[PDB]
Amino acid sequence: FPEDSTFASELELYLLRTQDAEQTGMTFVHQVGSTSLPVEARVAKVDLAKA
Amino acid sequence: TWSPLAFKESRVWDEKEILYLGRLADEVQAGVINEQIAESLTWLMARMRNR
Repeated sequence: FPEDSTFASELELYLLRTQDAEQTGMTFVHQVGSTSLPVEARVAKVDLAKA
Repeated sequence: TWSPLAFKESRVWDEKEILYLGRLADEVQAGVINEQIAESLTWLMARMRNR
C-alpha cells in the first residue's frame, strides 16, 4: 500500500449499505375477457455501520 | 509621595489540545486553536480594563 495524509487526528469510516428489492414476481396468467389481479408487496431495507 | 502597583498574569496551552481539538458538529483539520486563542487574547485585555 502507498501513503496518504489527512491533517486530522482521527479517521472514521461510515458504510451505508442498501439491500434493495429484487425484481422477481413474473406475471399473472390472464384470459382476455376478465379483470386483472394486484401485485404482491415487496421489501427493501437499509443498514449503516461505523469503524 | 506616590508610587504605583504592579499586576500581570499568564496563560499556557500545552501539546495535546493544540492539534487534537476541532469543532463538535463536523470534521475539521485542526484550526480551532487559532480561533480560541484570539478570544483568550481579547479576554486578557478585558481583564486589565476590569482591574
